[PDB]
Amino acid sequence: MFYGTVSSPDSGVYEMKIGSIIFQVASGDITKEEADVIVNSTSNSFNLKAGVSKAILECAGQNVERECSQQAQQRKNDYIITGGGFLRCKNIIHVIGGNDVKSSVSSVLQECEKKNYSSICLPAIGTGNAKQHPDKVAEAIIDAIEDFVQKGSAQSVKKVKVVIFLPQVLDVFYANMKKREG
Ligand SMILES: Cc1nc2ccccn2c1C(=O)NCC(C)C
Ligand SMILES: [Cl-]
Ligand SMILES: [Cl-]
Repeated sequence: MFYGTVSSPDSGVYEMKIGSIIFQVASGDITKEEADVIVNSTSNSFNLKAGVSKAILECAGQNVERECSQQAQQRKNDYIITGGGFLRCKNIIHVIGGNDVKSSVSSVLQECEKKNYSSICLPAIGTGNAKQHPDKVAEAIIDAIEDFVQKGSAQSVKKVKVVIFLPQVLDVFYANMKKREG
């Protein structure tokens, strides 16, 4: 109903259409990416500095760290939105790695439509300190995008890219894409 064909447009990058959205996966360092939104996978305190979250907060800088801890004290949040600091993005959306990954990605997509943003980059949310299993994470991320497209919600969002630090986790995402292809 929604899925195109898996191909490789550039070395180490694999992509397929999901409705009107280009879905891409690659291995590498997420802090080197440019997108309207970059997603951080953190703790329920929004102050984790381990693995991908260490790289994101160190490269974003101390003003972003401070914005996180100010919002965390204000109310109980499922996720928080900050500026991008010294990352190449307009906003960082910090999601809780231990939460339901489908729910987290659905929230990211909705917030990007509210801002008329076109591009998103995320890590393999929950596979670091939260220790969620990589094929459950892949299934949940791609399911969230399919649901968003099925509801007719994709308008401004055009590109969703997962940049994955371990090549072995990239292999799991690729297999999940191939299972779905038209
Ligand atoms: C070493 C490292 N550099 C980067 C840069 C980008 C994202 C994460 N990392 C890591 C990371 O995830 N370390 C945990 C483990 C594999 C040692
Ligand atoms: Cl995590
Ligand atoms: Cl990752």
